[PDB]
Amino acid sequence: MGKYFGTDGVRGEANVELTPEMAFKLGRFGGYVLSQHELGTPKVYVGRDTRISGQMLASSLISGLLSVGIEVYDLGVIATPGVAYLVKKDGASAGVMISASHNPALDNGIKFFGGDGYKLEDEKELEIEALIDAEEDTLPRPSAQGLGMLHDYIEGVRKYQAFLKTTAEGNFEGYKVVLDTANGAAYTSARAVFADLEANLTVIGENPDGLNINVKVGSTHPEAMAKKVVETGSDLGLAFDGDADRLIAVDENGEIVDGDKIMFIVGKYLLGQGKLAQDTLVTTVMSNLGFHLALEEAGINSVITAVGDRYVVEEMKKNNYNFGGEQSGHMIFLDYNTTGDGQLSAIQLLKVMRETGKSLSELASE
Amino acid sequence: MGKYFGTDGVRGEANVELTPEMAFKLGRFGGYVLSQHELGTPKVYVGRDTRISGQMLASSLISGLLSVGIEVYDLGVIATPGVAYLVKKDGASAGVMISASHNPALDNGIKFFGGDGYKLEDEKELEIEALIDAEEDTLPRPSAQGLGMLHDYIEGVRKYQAFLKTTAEGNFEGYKVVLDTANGAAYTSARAVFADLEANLTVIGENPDGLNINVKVGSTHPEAMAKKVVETGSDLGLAFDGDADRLIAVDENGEIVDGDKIMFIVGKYLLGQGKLAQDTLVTTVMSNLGFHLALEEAGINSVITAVGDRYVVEEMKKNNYNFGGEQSGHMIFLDYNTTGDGQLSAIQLLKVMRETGKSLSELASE
Amino acid sequence: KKGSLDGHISAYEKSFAYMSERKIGALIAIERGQNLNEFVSTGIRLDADITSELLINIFIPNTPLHDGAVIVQGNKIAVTSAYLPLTEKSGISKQFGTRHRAAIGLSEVSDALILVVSEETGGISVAHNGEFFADISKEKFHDILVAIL
Amino acid sequence: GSLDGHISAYEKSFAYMSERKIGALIAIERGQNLNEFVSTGIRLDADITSELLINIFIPNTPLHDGAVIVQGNKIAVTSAYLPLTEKSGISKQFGTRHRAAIGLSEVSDALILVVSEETGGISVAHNGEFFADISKEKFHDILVAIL
Ligand SMILES: Nc1ncnc2c1ncn2[C@@H]1O[C@H](COP(=O)(O)OP(=O)(O)OP(=O)(O)O)[C@@H](O)[C@H]1O
Repeated sequence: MGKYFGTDGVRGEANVELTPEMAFKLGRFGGYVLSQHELGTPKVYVGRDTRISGQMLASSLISGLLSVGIEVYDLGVIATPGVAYLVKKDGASAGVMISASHNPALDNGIKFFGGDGYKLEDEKELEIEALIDAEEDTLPRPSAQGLGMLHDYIEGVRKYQAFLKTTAEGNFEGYKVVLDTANGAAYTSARAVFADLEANLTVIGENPDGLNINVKVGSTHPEAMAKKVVETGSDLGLAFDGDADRLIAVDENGEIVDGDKIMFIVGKYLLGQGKLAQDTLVTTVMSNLGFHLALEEAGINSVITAVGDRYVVEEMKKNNYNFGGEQSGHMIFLDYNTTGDGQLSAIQLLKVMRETGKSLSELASE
Repeated sequence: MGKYFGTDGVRGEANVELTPEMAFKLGRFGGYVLSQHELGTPKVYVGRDTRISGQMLASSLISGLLSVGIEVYDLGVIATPGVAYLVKKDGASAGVMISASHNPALDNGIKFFGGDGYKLEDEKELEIEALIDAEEDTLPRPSAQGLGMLHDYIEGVRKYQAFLKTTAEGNFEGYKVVLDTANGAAYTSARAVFADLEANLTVIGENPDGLNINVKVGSTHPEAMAKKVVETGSDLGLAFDGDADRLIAVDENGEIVDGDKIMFIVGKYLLGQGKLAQDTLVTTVMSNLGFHLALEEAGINSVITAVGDRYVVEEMKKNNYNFGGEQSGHMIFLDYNTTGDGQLSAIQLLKVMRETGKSLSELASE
Repeated sequence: KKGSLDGHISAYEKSFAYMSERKIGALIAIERGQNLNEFVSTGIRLDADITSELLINIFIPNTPLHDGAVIVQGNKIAVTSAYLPLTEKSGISKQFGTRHRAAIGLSEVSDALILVVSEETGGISVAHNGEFFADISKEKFHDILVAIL
Repeated sequence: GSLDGHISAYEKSFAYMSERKIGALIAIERGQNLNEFVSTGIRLDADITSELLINIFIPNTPLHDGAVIVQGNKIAVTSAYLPLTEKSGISKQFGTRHRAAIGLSEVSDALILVVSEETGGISVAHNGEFFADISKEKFHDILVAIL
């Protein structure tokens, strides 16, 4: 493994583990390894979470992006799924999301994705680590014409908001929803997507604070979303994460509905509509034994691989299926998204509940 | 020049002579210097010219200064005099501007606009030199609490425009002018400013594409704006510098109006009207020796300060005088703005032409 | 007057805070006992519902709606081409332009409780119903706007 | 409708944006469907006046992104994405915003308000046909033909 980049990229404590100077080195090194195989000046996009230290590392990476000639038409508030969808529909060469996801605000996490739609492969991170760990300095510096100029893609987030609404393939009206961004990135897309869908709006922790991302609200503390959904009479409750990597569900009974129940519900709904797979949906071994037992009773074929979302993505790409999700909440619904997409997973679940009519109380039967 | 400071900040070529990492270092250690001399969180400003490679240095310094604690609100694409006026007006504790003026596109400026309102004080430069000279970077690196978010100040064009409309001192409407933007500081606010006097506007080079700054238009070869004055048939000229500080113009006949000639015209319009209450105005010996003869015939006493506006402003602060500058056209009305402002000089010349009765064909003949 | 306007109060507070960090000094209204319409009949009003983007782009300076103040009724602000009547006293602090003094005048004459962002005084202060407050916390502004919205 | 005030206000706003080089691309609908493409963006439903139009189309501002689509004697759109064109004769010197204004010439049935953000030239492509770089009196005649 790389010394800083690892499984989910590089995740270290801000101004402690990975220096911002090392980030201004890393963006340029990633550019000098990004322009290796494309033609012309390749393009990329960038997004980040709502953390206060998230803006510093993202600004440092954008500063390093103008060192090797990486033109950026980026934003600053989107999910990792948003950057993945923008990379897939934009034909660019790279995409990076700056967020530490479920951890506290004391660390930030920078990871570069793969332009095909999945994460970046082993060769990209290996060459970037080779460039960073090299003692000398060989990165070219474009002074004359050839250096790019940064641009704001603030209108570009509307594409990520519409594509999820397009991938919904049905209005989310009727089912009175209570969304839970919880100081994440869903204050930019989920509120607009639900309001356009004639749904109900009641968001807890929807205002970013800078040091409140994934702090006492969200995927690592789902108490407040369930409490507010029960108190406001929500017929359905959904919650997101800081980087929106995972997804958690708030039931009408005030209990906790987890990713295993979410995967069982999505698998049954796709079995009804005949779009699960050939016969086999991927599965992480960290799911509950009752979940896999109910899956085996349901009859859909289950495959277990190495623990980790990267292994889940590799199994999805190798096994030719169209679904994969671990019980934490990262659900690769590749029939409508390029990579892990909590918002698309919630949209598919709400459409499943609308089309099938199965109750929010009984949705966790399997 | 100190340990790492130039003449008016940092002057050099981006990613060729200066280093972008050194720019982030001069942001961070400079933020430490600014923090070690003022109680409370220091609030600063940032600005940059429209140079092609210019945005990389400004981004790197904005990222570097973002760590030290002083939350540097940034306002890109604005004049240096506009940035100084905004810093001294809104209540800033510091500021930054980036422009190289007469230099070609191969280099960009870096200027730390001090908290006084004039150019940066000696103590600030000495402190920044000390904190970039020592080996260890012992600044307090805040992890989450104390980090400074980057609040964009895109309304910075509006305040700098508002300083022009107050300095109009009456309408400049009716007359016909020519304003060569020169793909520089005039590309953002000066077109709207000269339009805001409700006159006939004929622009040259107002469609900047980054690498077109100070190329075949402006204060480097003023024959083009004069040819446009001859073809368009407007009355007076205006050809801004790189940072909207210097000023020069062509008449309705097409000749060259000197900076000392513009000084003599503004001085006659002042000493006639009694506005220059310190009537022995300052002057530079960098102009022609006959300019002082013209001043002595005009009945206005003149002193001699060294070439450049630094000692000129120093003598202006010493003997409490209002007008005095070099031959480049910095008609720095210290009772109307902060420092050298080509837009303010053009506004004063338009006021002189409006109130003096005689057009511009007779003012320069003194 | 609905829950949409109740959330629009929070949106207007967010816009005023983003103006306070950027010194976009302007004055707004929320009627509190009599109509501002007699003073709000000066210009071309809008009556569009109070949205964050509309106010945050309207109340910027050096533009076609910089002068005057914002006047409101219901869930909407009637554009910006009509300010309230200014003050008449001079025993209070003279440390502002037209904005804080004129809003305190709207407190003195009208029954208003007007949010008026300060460029001449930097922060945000509230003059309300014949009284005032200066440079209060963000939570204070949010609570006051929710209470008297 | 006798829009002797509405068209005059839109013309005055367009000329004011053109002279001072305010960059936008606005529209007012016609006798066919224009609400489905307009519902995407932010909503104001603003009362129509030239000054408010100059305010909304001010550059580098909050509502400075996206088109301005109007219905009737008022305007209701903010940053709603219009359908782009597919005709081959698109001018490269015409902007991508101007390309979007050319988008409506075959998927809508109206005109638009196209102001160049690079040179300020006039442009319009309506009813399939087009009219570009018209003067203030000429665009006034165009709007009178629109009425
Ligand atoms: N489909 C669309 N719907 C609405 N607005 C659009 C659309 N496409 C582009 N725009 C607007 O136009 C902008 C991009 O167009 P662009 O600036 O390239 O063109 P232009 O201003 O006509 O030309 P130039 O850039 O040469 O001045 C976007 O930021 C947006 O505001």
